[PDB]
Amino acid sequence: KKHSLDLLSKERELNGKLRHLSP
Amino acid sequence: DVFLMIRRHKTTIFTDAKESSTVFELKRIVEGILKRPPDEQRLYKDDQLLDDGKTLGECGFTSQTARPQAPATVGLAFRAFEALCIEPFSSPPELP
Amino acid sequence: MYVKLISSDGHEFIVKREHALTSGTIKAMLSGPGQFAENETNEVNFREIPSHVLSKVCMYFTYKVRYTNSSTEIPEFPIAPEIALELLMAANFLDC
Amino acid sequence: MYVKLISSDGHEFIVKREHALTSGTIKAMLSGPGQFAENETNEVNFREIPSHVLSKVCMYFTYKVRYTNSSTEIPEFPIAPEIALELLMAANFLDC
Amino acid sequence: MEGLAGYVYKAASEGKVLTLAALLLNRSESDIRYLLGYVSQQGGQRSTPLIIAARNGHAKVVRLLLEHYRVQTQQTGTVRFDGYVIDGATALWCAAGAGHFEVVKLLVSHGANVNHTTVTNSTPLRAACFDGRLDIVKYLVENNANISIANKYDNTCLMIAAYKGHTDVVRYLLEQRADPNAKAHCGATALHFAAEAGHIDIVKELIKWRAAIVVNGHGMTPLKVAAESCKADVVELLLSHADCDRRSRIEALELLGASFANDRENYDIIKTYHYLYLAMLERFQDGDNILEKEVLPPIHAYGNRTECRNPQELESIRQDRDALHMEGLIVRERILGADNIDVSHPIIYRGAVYADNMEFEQCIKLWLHALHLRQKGNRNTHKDLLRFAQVFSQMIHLNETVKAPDIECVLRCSVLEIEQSMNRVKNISDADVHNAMDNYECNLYTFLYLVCISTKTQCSEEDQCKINKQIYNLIHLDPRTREGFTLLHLAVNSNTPVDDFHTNDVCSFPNALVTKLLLDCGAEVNAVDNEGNSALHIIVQYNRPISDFLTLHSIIISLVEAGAHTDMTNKQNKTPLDKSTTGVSEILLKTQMKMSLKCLAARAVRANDINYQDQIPRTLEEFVGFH
Amino acid sequence: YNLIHLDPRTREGFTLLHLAVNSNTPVDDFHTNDVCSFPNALVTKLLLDCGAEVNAVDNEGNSALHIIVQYNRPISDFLTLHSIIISLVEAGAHTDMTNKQNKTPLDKSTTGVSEILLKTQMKMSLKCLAARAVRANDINYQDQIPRTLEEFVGFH
Repeated sequence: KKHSLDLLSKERELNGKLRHLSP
Repeated sequence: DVFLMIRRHKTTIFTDAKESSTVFELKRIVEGILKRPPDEQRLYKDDQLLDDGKTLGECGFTSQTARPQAPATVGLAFRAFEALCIEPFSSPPELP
Repeated sequence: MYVKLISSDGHEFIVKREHALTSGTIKAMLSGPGQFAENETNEVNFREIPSHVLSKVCMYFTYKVRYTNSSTEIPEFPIAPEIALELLMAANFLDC
Repeated sequence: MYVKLISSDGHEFIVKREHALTSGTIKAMLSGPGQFAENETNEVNFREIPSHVLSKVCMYFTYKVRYTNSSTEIPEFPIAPEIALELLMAANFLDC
Repeated sequence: MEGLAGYVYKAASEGKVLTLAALLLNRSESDIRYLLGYVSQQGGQRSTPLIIAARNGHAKVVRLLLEHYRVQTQQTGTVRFDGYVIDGATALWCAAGAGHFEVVKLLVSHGANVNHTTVTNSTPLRAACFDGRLDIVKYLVENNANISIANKYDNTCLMIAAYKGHTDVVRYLLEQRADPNAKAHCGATALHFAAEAGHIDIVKELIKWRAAIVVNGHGMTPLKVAAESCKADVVELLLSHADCDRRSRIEALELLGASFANDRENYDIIKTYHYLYLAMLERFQDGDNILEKEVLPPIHAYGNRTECRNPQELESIRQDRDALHMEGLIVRERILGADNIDVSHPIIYRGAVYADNMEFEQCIKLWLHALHLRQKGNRNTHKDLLRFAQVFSQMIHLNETVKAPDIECVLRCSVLEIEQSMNRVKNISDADVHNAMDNYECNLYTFLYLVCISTKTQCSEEDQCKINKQIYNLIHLDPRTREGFTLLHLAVNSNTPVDDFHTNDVCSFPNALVTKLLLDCGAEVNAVDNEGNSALHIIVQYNRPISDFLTLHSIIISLVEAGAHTDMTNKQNKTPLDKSTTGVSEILLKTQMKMSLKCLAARAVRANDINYQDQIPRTLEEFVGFH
Repeated sequence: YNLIHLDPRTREGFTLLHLAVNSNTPVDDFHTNDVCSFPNALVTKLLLDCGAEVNAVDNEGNSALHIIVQYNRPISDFLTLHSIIISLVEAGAHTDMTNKQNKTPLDKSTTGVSEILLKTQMKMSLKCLAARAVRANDINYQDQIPRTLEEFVGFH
């Protein structure tokens, strides 16, 4: 593992998107 | 807290593990050391094959018999099954 | 991550890196033009110390790493009467 | 070098110098313009500490200077229920 | 009875038809309604046997339950999906979300409410279109299903199908009088969601079906996110739409090249240069109607360029990867502004790939600039601060000099974020309080890592002094862990976690230097957590008292040099000697005490239950409270 | 350093280091008793920096460590005792060397504070364990080991 591999894109907005996407 | 001694014909691996640990963990570190597949490696506790599933706490590797001062010798063999051919160490010289 | 110790009889004595580095000359041989920055064998060949004494040296490595900061009821390290006067020379060669 | 502790009741409580220098503020009173290096009286006046509390304070001075280096289950300092909560202000005003 | 309800629920979940007809046989009229509808809290979800048979797809069990026992279809329950929690949904919703046609048909024929909504106004049609099963959505629409009504979040089936890879359901939706102009909270219409997914056929068909390109509430256009998500097939069709604007055309395939320049998923240079060159030629052909760029003044951290105004510098950076990437980042920030949170990710990725091959300075300045940009936006920068402490730990392990102002600014940002977390968790709800506190704990741990980094650096007098005032402010706002562990308690604890990065090779706990620095900046040394422990009670429990002895030793004397009371009793009335669990710590603390007649008098007062209120000095009250 | 190289000894075998670490060293009571307080950390540190031999022995075999571990004031004067032990160990001393009565410095340590200070300074070595085994089993080590190891077993 390195810095790029553990770099995870901002998912709070993705979490912010999916609460609006609750079917 | 269990300390044991994997023995090949000549190779000798020194192993640390947990009392509540199974054969899988030590077989995996022997994987990481000797680089041989785990099906063709099997242990021998006092010349008695042990199954790959039981924990070492009740198998016989208690902390009061596999202390790091004198780790419990554990045999091993690889597929060329193959008998236990653990070569003993050199005989110490007598007292002068 | 392991260090392969070879005795005078050819007995491989693969032990942990940090366990072997508790002795001065093992650290010295693993330093200098002996680093082996690949961590698969890192072999160290001893043409002097027999198998029965290097076995106890590795046992002592594990024993001191386990009990490095206990200071309460330190258990005795079993030195056989015949293996003394010769484990002393090995421990003098391998500083600490 | 034999200082005299005077309580609020006029009770002189003459005690040794090193015994009474355990308390910080008695050292402060004997320091400064309170030295009079003539080894005559070394008088310190406690307008507030009652005699039944200054007595326990002097006994504490002796007990501390006796048992300061034991660390082998020193006997408990006997503090009466009534002396406590009045010995506390004395031990605060006379630091340590 | 309650016992048989659990067995009925288990049989419905397993769907053993040989067990339903045996467990539900010979049941009274009241019991057959009490059992069917019982609240069973399993795995954190409230699962009615009917809804758990509908979700598992047991068509035979559902048919037997509905036809024979006549269970109502209005029963509600909670089903735990993959990151989705929905409560109040009916069995039809559960069957549609799990995508099983037979249960949906049986429930509808038995009278399930197709128009039934959950707490967030969510219809089973959305559940059916979530996994994009054409048969189920066709059957539901043919059974009086409304598509104009969205959920509580203004999110109908159209955009749910737009995100998902299924195209049959979205085509069926658009073929049954669907309105694609529905707007979310931030003005987001169906084209925004379709372009964010970037599905070629969905966005191609949406053009023919009144795409209606409009600007949402962010001053942000669907073409901007179409070209921002690194997809070079949607922008051409968005241009093929008859209402494309020239300025939108200018931003398109230029911001697209900018995103292609700096992105982990779509990192390439030839593609980026090709789209940049064609976007430049889109305006550089008229001459008399030229559209000169409006470029902001250059940022010192952003090199020293002012973008490209001539083709010569465009073709000069053809073989320069770093220059082209940096121009792409600059133009991306110009078009997207300084408010979008997503502009930091390309900077972070560029810094990471610059650091992965043992060079640090450009990575350091890029991550510092990204930290500044996210500080302007007021975001939870806890993970970025963690990785930033990680890169300091790495570069210290590789023995390269550390910029003291970088530590200065990251510590002031850390204390500001800690204060933000305090006011947030003060006004937080009980739903996310646990994760808010976890984020706060991560901020505390990364603050300690940064403090350890600062102690590992040879900062000058002014730098270290202003770090001291900032830490002074941090303790003066009193940050406390959920277990009462103040900053000192975490600094003197070996149980403080350290992440698997290079931090464990540099930042380890307990630390003598970190403890001394905390004691320097006015830390409450005698702070007491919920268990009653203090810094001394924690440091005496150190499990490595010889190999790290000096550090342990130093910490103890530091506490004794800062007024830590060695006689303090915790909630179980254990002095730190009673909590030593070690000879070394025991004797160190014994040698670091004084006889302290104050302690004996306070112990006598505490043991005799004397009312010490207002009859001793104000400090002596808390002094007695210590013992 | 000149005096240290002269290597003085008292009647009972005390070198300069043993006197500098002994609390029983007679200090003059006129004015030196108010300043010169033995044992003193600074004089021992200065002697060790001046090349003082550390493993010297008395007529009773006690080294500087055997003398310091018997300190009667380990609490009220902890800094001096700790500094003496640190200096003696760092300058090179055997934490388990035996005197004529075969007492290691841990055995001679009357106060437990010095016991655990030395234990924190003590480092486990296989050479010491093997020498202890050789001495305990009384195995003949004459000419069987290097010349240094002969004396090493001699004082273990």
